[PDB]
Amino acid sequence: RFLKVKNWETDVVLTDTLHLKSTLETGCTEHICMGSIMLPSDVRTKDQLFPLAKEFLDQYYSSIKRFGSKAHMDRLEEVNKEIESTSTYQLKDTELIYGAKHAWRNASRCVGRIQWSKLQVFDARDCTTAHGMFNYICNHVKYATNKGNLRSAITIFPQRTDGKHDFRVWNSQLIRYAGYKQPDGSTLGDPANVQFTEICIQQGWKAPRGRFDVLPLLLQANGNDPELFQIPPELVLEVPIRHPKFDWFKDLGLKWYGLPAVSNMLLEIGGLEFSACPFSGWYMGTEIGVRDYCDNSRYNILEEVAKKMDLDMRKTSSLWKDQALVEINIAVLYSFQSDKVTIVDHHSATESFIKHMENEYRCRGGCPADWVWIVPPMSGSITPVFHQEMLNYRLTPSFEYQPDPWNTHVW
Amino acid sequence: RFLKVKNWETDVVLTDTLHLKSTLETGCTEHICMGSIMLPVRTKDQLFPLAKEFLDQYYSSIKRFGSKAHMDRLEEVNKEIESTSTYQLKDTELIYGAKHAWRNASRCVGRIQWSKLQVFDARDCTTAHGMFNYICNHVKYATNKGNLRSAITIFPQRTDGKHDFRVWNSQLIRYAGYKQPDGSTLGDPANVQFTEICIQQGWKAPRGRFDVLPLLLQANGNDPELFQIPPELVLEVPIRHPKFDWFKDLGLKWYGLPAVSNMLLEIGGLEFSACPFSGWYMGTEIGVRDYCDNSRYNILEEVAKKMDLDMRKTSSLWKDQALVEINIAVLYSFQSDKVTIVDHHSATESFIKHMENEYRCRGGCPADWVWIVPPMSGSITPVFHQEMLNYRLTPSFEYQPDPWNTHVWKG
Ligand code: HEM
Ligand code: HEM
Ligand SMILES: CNCC#Cc1cc(F)c(F)c(CCc2cc(C)cc(N)n2)c1
Ligand SMILES: CNCC#Cc1cc(F)c(F)c(CCc2cc(C)cc(N)n2)c1
Ligand SMILES: C[C@H](O)[C@H](O)[C@H]1CNc2nc(N)[nH]c(=O)c2N1
Ligand SMILES: C[C@H](O)[C@H](O)[C@H]1CNc2nc(N)[nH]c(=O)c2N1
Ligand SMILES: [Zn+2]
Repeated sequence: RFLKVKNWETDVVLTDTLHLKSTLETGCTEHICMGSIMLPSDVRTKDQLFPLAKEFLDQYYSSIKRFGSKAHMDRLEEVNKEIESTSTYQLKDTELIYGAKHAWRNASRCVGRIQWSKLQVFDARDCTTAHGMFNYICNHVKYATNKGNLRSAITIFPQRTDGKHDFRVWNSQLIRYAGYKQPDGSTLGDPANVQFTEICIQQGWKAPRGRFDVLPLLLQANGNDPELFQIPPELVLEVPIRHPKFDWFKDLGLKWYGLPAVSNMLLEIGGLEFSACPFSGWYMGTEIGVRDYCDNSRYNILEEVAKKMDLDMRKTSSLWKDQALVEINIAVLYSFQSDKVTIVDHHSATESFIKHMENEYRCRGGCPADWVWIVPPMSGSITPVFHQEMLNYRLTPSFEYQPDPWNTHVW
Repeated sequence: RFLKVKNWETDVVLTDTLHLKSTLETGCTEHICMGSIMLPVRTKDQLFPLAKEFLDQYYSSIKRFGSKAHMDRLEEVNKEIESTSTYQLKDTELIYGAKHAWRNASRCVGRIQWSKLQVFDARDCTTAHGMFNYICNHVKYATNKGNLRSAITIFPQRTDGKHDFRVWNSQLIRYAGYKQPDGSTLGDPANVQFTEICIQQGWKAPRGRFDVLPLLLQANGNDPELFQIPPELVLEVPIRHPKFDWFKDLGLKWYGLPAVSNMLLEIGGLEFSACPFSGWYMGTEIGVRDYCDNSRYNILEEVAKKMDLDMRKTSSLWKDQALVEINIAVLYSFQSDKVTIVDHHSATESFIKHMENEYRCRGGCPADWVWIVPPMSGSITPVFHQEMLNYRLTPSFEYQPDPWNTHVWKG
């Protein structure tokens, strides 16, 4: 009930008590572990909402050292009145900022949480239309990009009411490249976005059918039909990918965007649901060089790079895939660093997370963490997180997945 | 009930029913996942149901469930338990049990081979000298001049827990480690404590960097005795690199036979506390973990020095570069000396084929993603993208405490 995690490289042992405050469920049971399942796990009635609000307000007033105070009881009373009356309630700006920052703090799959307290929160709860959503998102993108000196930010659109008036960003990330199925048979651009790219065409977009076409935004306000907008190209910071040794690398024609900005998640704070809450930070190099560039279901460039390196691709035991993989990831970090765009390598990011874990255990009693997601997709065991035992559990406020809107939209 | 796992690279979905036959617990609950935790005395009371369940499985596999042979064996075992408080496995049952303990080992990526295991019955052994002879014959059989063959040797089962057979070595072949007064370590830092025990027990240590440890063998609960494996039985591979001629001058070698000797084999409620088993290496076990863990031989720095990589910032990925070159050298050396080894690309591809086959013929395949995914180049192997279900089936291999912590010394 009071659990210990060991680091097997350093023998440092930490005691976790924070998990006892966990609320939601993991998908595991004592008979089966679902730790490697990507996605384990609907209006909220008047009755479930007030306990959720209480739990959150309890932790908020604790965090400002006003638990059991004047202002604490009054606020509890006031939200209790507002739920009984209005069947919902509205967060104070202070509570919203706290709730967003703690949703990031609680994201057990995120290695970048040492930065959790330095999040810029843009309150977009006064937004009513898709053009207004576009305006808020352009401002976010410009603020977060900051001429390459990236700054973490989240923009929070109005909360779900009765599930019929949902705000949704249909894109999975604010900035992604299009994908097209060729008549010749294969796929041009990003295969992961083929379905979404179609819904852009099959709803209005005129695609330039290229390999790195920044997709338009598909924005849904108040449950209406979504609308297309092009992000101003001057707001989309991109980085051409070259290698500090291989001059032929530029001829591969690779580039990537500077801003990782997740837009399809749901932010839960005190029982309230924010279905449109795009948030952004900066990349860890392996997200681009390992996953985006070298997954077989993505841009899948390993063979081409290895050929240009003239590696022995006859046998897997030559480790030609591994050699190319390293070089590709050297180039990504080199390109971003050269163009002065913020990026972190996996050695620095995971060392930071270990320091963050130790901070959280010391000052908070724990840190929920998903080892399957925290360990980088290359060189796992030479990063310190590989040797770190981690306990995974679900705290709120939280970011949660939600269905893709095209499968849900009453059109 | 049914459970589905998805491969996110291929979209292949599999359906697990085998998890319904799981009895033992995992460590997880609905509120916490313990999937990255390294480590998450028996009476007649509990023994006959464990025996019956094993014998039901055994006779089902031989298409004789409910037969007179099956019923007679259940009767015979029942009377043997109530009369002697234990029972003896037939040779056929022991072989089945050892093969299925391997088949059920959710952390083992090499299970495609599970049905080709050579089982050596050493249940007639009575002294540490007899154990030594059995272990020598195992090492010679399994080594097979470099054409490695999987094998297991099974010493007498536990009775009252005061007469255990134990191999005090964690592996049959391992290099000594010596703590120097200046704080540095010579040899394998992981084996320092065991090396000190051997020295205390009378071993004259050569005090080199690659000294094969003596066997420390405990029969029938007696004090352990020291034995030296004949050097002609210990196959070793000098490590060189196919392009870098300076790599040989690092003075590295490794042994050919990975032979785990500290686990407990549970079959039908019987506990075999001494059951060394061996296969052949996957390259990364040596090149990534043994050589490159900070807590092990830790050769990244000197290798990266001789490669003259930019070692000033981690974002040069000099650690990742050297790591690949070391792992090329391990595979090249083993193949050149015609010693069996498998690279992590081949091994993970075979595991996926094994897993799919097990889902079809058996209804599932328990697998521990955290251990199955290799410690370098994770996401360019197919297991990274494979959802897996972890649950505990018997027969099984289990951990047990190091015997020097529990042994009652006779003197
Ligand atoms: C500032 C630098 C940041 C870095 C380097 C970083 C890094 C990462 C990485 C590497 C992942 C793994 C996801 C994948 O492999 O696709 C991840 C997941 C995640 N990040 Fe962070 N992140 C950062 C900022 C943020 C911020 C600002 C938020 C929210 C305010 C956030 C929320 C999350 C969440 C919720 C996940 C898990 C999503 C899921 O379950 O699929 N991250 N992060
Ligand atoms: C034949 C080739 C084999 C290969 C390539 C192989 C590979 C591996 C690897 C890479 C691991 C992870 C362990 C680590 O990283 O230290 C492992 C674990 C394991 N292997 Fe296999 N193995 C093989 C044969 C066998 C055999 C013959 C047995 C038993 C009869 C076996 C039983 C196990 C068990 C029980 C584990 C779990 C270890 C633990 O939980 O600590 N393996 N194997
Ligand atoms: C479909 N594949 C599974 C997936 C995924 C996935 C889902 C998310 F919500 C999510 F935030 C991420 C991380 C991407 C990311 C986001 C931020 C802000 C920074 C960063 N450096 N990286 C990844
Ligand atoms: C903190 N580390 C704990 C550990 C460990 C550990 C324990 C085991 F029982 C075990 F079999 C292994 C795998 C070694 C191995 C064994 C075989 C037969 C083949 C192979 N290729 N490799 C590793
Ligand atoms: C099946 C498995 O859970 C899946 O491939 C996971 C593994 N770990 C991951 N880790 C990160 N950071 N991102 C991912 O998309 C995944 N995918
Ligand atoms: C903390 C974590 O469970 C631990 O470092 C594990 C991770 N995965 C592993 N995987 C394998 N194959 N072998 C190991 O020793 C480990 N160690
Ligand atoms: Zn679990």
